[PDB]
Amino acid sequence: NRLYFHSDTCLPLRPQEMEVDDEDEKDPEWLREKTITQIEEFSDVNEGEKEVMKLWNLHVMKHGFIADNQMNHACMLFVENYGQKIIKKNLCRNFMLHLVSMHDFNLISIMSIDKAVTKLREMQQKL
Amino acid sequence: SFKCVNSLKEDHNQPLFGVQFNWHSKEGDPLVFATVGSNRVTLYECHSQGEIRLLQSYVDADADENFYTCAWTYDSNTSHPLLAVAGSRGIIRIINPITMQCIKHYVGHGNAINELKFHPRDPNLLLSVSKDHALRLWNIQTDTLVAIFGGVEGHRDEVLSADYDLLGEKIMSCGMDHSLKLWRINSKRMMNAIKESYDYNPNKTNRPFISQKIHFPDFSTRDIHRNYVDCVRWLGDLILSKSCENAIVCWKPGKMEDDIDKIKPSESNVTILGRFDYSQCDIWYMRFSMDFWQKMLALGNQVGKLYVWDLEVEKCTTLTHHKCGAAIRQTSFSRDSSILIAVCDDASIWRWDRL
Amino acid sequence: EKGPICWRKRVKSEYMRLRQLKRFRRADEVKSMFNSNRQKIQERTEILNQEWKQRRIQPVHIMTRECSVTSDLDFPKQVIPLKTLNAVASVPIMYSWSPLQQNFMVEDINDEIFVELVNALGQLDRRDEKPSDKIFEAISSMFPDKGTAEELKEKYKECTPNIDGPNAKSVQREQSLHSFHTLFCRRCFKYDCFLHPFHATPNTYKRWSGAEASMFRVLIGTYYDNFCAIARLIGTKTCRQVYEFRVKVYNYQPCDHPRQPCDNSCPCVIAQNFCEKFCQCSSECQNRFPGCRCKAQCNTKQCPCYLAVRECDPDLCLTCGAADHWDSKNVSCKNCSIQRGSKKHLLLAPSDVAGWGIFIKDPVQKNEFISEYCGEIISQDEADRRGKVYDKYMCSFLFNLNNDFVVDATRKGNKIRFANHSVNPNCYAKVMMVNGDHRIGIFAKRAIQTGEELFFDYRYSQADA
Ligand SMILES: CCc1cc(C)[nH]c(=O)c1CN1CCc2c(Cl)cc(OC3CCN(C(=O)[C@@H](C)O)CC3)c(Cl)c2C1=O
Ligand SMILES: [Zn+2]
Ligand SMILES: [Zn+2]
Ligand SMILES: [Zn+2]
Ligand SMILES: [Zn+2]
Ligand SMILES: [Zn+2]
Ligand SMILES: [Zn+2]
Ligand SMILES: [Zn+2]
Repeated sequence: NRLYFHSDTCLPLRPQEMEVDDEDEKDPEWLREKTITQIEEFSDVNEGEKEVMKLWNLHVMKHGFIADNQMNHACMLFVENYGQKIIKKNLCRNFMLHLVSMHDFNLISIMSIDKAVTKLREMQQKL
Repeated sequence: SFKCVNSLKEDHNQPLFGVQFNWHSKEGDPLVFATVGSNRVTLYECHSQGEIRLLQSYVDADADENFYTCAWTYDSNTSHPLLAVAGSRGIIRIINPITMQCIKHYVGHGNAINELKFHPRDPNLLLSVSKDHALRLWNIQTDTLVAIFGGVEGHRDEVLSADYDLLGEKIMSCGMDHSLKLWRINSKRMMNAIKESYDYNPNKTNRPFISQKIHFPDFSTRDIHRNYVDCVRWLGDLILSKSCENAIVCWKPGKMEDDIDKIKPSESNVTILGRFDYSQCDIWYMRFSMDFWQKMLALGNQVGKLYVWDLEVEKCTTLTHHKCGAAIRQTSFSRDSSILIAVCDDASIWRWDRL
Repeated sequence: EKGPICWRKRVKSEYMRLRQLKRFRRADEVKSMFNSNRQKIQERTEILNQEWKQRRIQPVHIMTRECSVTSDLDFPKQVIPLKTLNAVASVPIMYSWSPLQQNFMVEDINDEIFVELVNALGQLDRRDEKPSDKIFEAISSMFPDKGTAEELKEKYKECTPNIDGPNAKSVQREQSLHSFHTLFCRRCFKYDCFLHPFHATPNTYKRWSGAEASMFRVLIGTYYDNFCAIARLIGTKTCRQVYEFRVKVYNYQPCDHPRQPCDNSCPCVIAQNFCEKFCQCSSECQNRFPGCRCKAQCNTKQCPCYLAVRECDPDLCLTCGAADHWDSKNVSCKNCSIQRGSKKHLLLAPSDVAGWGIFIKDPVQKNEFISEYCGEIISQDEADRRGKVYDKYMCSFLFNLNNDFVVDATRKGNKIRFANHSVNPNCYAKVMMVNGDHRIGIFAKRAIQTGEELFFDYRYSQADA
């Protein structure tokens, strides 16, 4: 029994919309561009490393992984979803460096490295 | 050059913040201008021998409203002129001077509106600039908010002025955060949002129109002025802007040879081409204007001096009058550049005829 | 060979020449651009004038409470009626803000002419006869601030390439990995993360072409002597080829003190904080938080996580539900709402008190989680600086997180920023330790109905001395 407004525009909700203001999505687009932009600001980081980092961050932000136990699955899902971009943009070795760094951080198993690399190679065969 | 041919005084005795000549007026029709100050909107018609004929006047029902800006458009179908006004309350009003009524209104800005501008090619696209730190692009046909230009890389303080370029491909905004920001509206994202705003019909749907939230400008600088930027106008692909440092700076994003349409958002460079000097304009909210042909430039100061520059310098006249000593808030040139109007802090209007 | 006074004079003379040249050169580029720009003004201004010629827009006429216009230049006084614009209701004041789902950390002669001048001085040095030191000493004499005669010789004489690029060099394992090692946040699995300022300690990241060679040096660090697996991954080398190459309240911060236990000198122990999964101490560290062995709930003093004012850790709390069903928000464990972002739907409307307010869409039970109070993470000093501006506006949307940080919802935040203050609230704020981060949870103080306005007592969040 009161006029409600959208938090993003301050425009009123019609009774048709029936109390639904959901421009409160998990990954706000601006964070996606803020990350992309920040990685590019680095002088000491090469264009190869930068693109892998940007793609990984965009993936982690989309799925909202919060546990270390989700890291093995996250790498596998990274290949399925971003594999085409990795191959096409020629970042296959830089991705390999990301996987070993993740293993160094104790987030992924040794088999995850193999499985992810094996999956990316057969994805390249489809091309 | 110019002769002061008439001076008018509005009864409210409050500052007149805006003047705009109607540039949509037919060839042969009398030259009409609007005036905004207090909670009033006044319309005038220019005649020979300095005669200014008082045509229409409107008053907001709210005594606490204070109009700061106005802009003229036309209805594509009806061929009627329309005048948008807004001020301190953050409400946009679309007046129809043919019907003598408020035909539309937009509430949505979280603060005062300092500038209103209509797209040079699409009469339905209205840009509002607010004290809330954001710019808003509205579609006045479908009553939709196309985009919000603000956020993480938007203005950090009150937006004071904005201007479309000649073909409506990009906007340049400025404000109290000392920043001048470029927002491209010919991008695939923006062109689709404009298209989608036209397709929007709230009667054929239960879901609201999705406004674009443009958090990132296409270029940003703070290295032109040392204080607040209160007026910005494109001069072709160059930019004309001022602060309280008694100069209009002519400049461009990037290096000298850098093309405006090739400037990356991360561009850290600016090129100052030159500046137009004057004095006693160190007070906030003082606007410069140009004629349609972008050959003339005008700016009034805090003591009633009116400066006119010939921009075709690939010259400065100081228009003065004994009875004019108040702060000139804004100026307006007729489409043909024959008439120049100045409005003041004392509800006065000054007509300067070109001869 | 010319003397020092002479050279200083030449420096001046040449620099003055280069400067007046650049000046007059640039003055011309400026005139060229204005001219080239004027044509664009002409072209586009004709397009617009042509479009205007195709339009016949109706002229405005006289109108028919009244208003008058007077003239200081003795034109006659004019009087017309004053048409009233019907009242439009305004909305409360609101400034620009960016939506957030998690907190966002925020921290508190040129080289072109110099080279030209040297070269011009070298041309005078050359012409003198019938890289010289007697030139560097003269530039340093005329520009002491720019540097010394040695520093200018160094200045005048004037990253790691990608393994996927054509310039791919043969380098050390750490050179290859450096960018990944220093930019990666182990705590939130992102590169140059928006939450954690300090870089990860070196112990955290430990447990034939330029590109083939560098990859070998990297892969031997992981697959120590399994040359079968090193060959498989290199792809362009074999089990034998690889083998042959070999023969040739304080904020938490992970502790890392090799060969020292977590005792009285441990930063975690000093800060009176538990060691977390991110700490580089022993697995048997007596200061580590163990987690809970709960079957479900974790919403009572019976749960060690809940009792310690901590949410459940998904890598330690393996039986309650905190570790499973990542697709769901309604999980067996009722102590992982903040980390999962299981917030309630909230609605924006003018408050029944003042300004804007926030209203709950559906009912909530006593002690049930509503939303996290998100914002920018700023230092105490930044909050003191920011507060000076805020007081001018009579607005105060910053809240103490711990001794070191304040969360400020002014610039960035979530819908719960609109919950007004009340000394008689229906909500309360609880700072919790959520996977090594202090986060503010907003909980119902009593059961709440559909459409009820939300209010919490701001003073409790401000009161930290
Ligand atoms: C959290 C928002 C909120 C919450 C509740 C419960 N209720 C509400 O009504 C609102 C809305 N609200 C109230 C009025 C307001 C003022 Cl008066 C000043 C503000 O912010 C200054 C703006 C200049 N500042 C600057 O820093 C510029 C000058 O650079 C400092 C912060 C803001 Cl952020 C707001 C604002 O949005
Ligand atoms: Zn982090
Ligand atoms: Zn320790
Ligand atoms: Zn520790
Ligand atoms: Zn420990
Ligand atoms: Zn438990
Ligand atoms: Zn637990
Ligand atoms: Zn639990």
